[PDB]
Amino acid sequence: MIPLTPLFSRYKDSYLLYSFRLIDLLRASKSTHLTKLLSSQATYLYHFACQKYEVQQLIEWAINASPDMDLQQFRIEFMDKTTELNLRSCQPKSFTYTFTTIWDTMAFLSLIIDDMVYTRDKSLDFVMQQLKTMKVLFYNVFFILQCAMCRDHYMNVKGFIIYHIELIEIALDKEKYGTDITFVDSYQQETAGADVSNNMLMKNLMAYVSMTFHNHINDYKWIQRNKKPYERMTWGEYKKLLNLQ
Amino acid sequence: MIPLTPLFSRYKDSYLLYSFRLIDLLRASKSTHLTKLLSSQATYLYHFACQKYEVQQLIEWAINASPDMDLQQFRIEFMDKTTELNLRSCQPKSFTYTFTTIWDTMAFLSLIIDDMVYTRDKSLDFVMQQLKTMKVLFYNVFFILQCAMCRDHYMNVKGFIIYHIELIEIALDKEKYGTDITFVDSYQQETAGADVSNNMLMKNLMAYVSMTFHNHINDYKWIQRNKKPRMTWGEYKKLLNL
Ligand SMILES: Cc1cc2nc3c(=O)[nH]c(=O)nc-3n(C[C@H](O)[C@H](O)[C@H](O)COP(=O)(O)OP(=O)(O)OC[C@H]3O[C@@H](n4cnc5c(N)ncnc54)[C@H](O)[C@@H]3O)c2cc1C
Ligand SMILES: Cc1cc2nc3c(=O)[nH]c(=O)nc-3n(C[C@H](O)[C@H](O)[C@H](O)COP(=O)(O)OP(=O)(O)OC[C@H]3O[C@@H](n4cnc5c(N)ncnc54)[C@H](O)[C@@H]3O)c2cc1C
Repeated sequence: MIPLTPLFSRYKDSYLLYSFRLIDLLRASKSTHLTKLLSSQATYLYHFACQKYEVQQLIEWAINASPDMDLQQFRIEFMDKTTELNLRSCQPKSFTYTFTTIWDTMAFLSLIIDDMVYTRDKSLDFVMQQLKTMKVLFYNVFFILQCAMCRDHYMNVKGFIIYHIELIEIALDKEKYGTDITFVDSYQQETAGADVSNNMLMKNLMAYVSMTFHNHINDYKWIQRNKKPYERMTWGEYKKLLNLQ
Repeated sequence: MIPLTPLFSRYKDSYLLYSFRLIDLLRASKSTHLTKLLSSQATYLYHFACQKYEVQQLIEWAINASPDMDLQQFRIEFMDKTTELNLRSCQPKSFTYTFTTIWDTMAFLSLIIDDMVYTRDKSLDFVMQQLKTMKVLFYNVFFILQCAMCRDHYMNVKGFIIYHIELIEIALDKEKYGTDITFVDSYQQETAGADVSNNMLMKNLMAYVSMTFHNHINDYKWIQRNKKPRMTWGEYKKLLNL
């Protein structure tokens, strides 16, 4: 499992805040299509929180919650409902919602993907069905906060993340057909390999993808705001921060 | 600019065929939104082929061409309209439309990007606006042929390409601010470099990206088809003289 770290503790909390604000939309959904999308997203999101039937109850309760409540009201009723459904574990400890709330949620999901691929068993079908759900979650990241330019940017470049999930998928698919997964420690080793029958995969790939992608957005926003850009996050510091080995 | 090789000639020809089939959609478009999008991709596409006013006439002609012509008929009048607008250059020499037609278009566009950044002049605003247009183009590739699964997949992973276009923009943005672009022979030195004062960018980045991506889709399709099972950068550079 994932190394219990201060940073990973925030991630898990922003992840619950994220899931909470997501089901809050359900009341106000103005399309059957978005209602379906929200409820699967939330169901999936809780499906990775470290009982499905109590979660169905929570989701169904959110669908029917009054559209005339404000968010603080929804919050209080949410707290009772998770209390009543023995889902106190879903209750966020902090409700201040920001960009970091989203970054953490994405980082948390990435760590769970690496962990699944680490702790797999030759259940290989299982992890490949999980990864497909992961693709659906990353494809449909809601901002909830307003940042129209963040939404347009993310819909341009989110294939970067989803591309690396498909790599893992291709790696596991090979391990089904006989070539085992060789784990390497650098992204350069991994890409150098796929430029040939090898099956090399970078250890903690998605964490690295997560970190790189976060750095990419922050580099680019200096183009967007038009200014001259000062301490970027690096894979080394990140592994230390998360006790990734 | 681009090494004239046999393979590049086919890319050029598929590029036109792709452009031809796209403007044929305009007459049948079922929304203002698709109409605006098609006519803009078309205008952009011709803008990268080697006058703008005569391309506007062509596209305006496509917009009003009768929705009741079949496509063979549309081809006849396109061949006349281009002949009349001195756009014989935009005439495809082959109309056999296939996945390869699409691959070649994407490959062609990638080569244009790599070429503009190579033949740049420290006109940095010019190429930085051309790349934005390139982003819209890769975001909006129509399959035209019918492959629902293909549209779904490409809509999923297309940001992989677009991401590397942004890298180039981050690269030319740094070169405008005093750190020069250091060109580099491998993807690996590029990615390792950003993980640290530096402005390294791999030579023929988009050709490599185009080739890796093409490989990715074909690897992944043995998952989708549920079956048991490749072009390499070295062979690719030889075939194109990069
Ligand atoms: C999907 C998404 C898309 C976005 N698109 C845009 C956009 O297009 N234009 C725009 O102006 N803003 C965009 N943003 C917001 C932007 O990326 C920053 O969050 C914003 O600039 C706020 O600045 P910050 O430094 O306070 O946040 P951040 O720099 O993101 O810091 C938040 C936390 O994350 C940690 N962190 C910082 N960098 C990294 C890193 N590389 N890797 C891992 N952890 C890191 C830090 O510990 C910090 O605690 C986007 C955010 C998200 C989640
Ligand atoms: C954006 C896009 C998305 C697609 N998504 C799917 C999908 O999801 N599922 C599916 O089943 N099919 C998909 N396809 C079609 C698929 O990739 C192939 O074109 C199709 O399977 C036919 O295979 P082929 O071997 O005959 O042609 P291809 O393998 O596509 O090759 C056609 C030509 O391109 C050259 N070529 C081959 N590989 C490369 C490479 N790595 N780099 C550069 N040139 C190369 C070859 O010289 C060949 O002549 C997609 C195509 C495109 C353009």
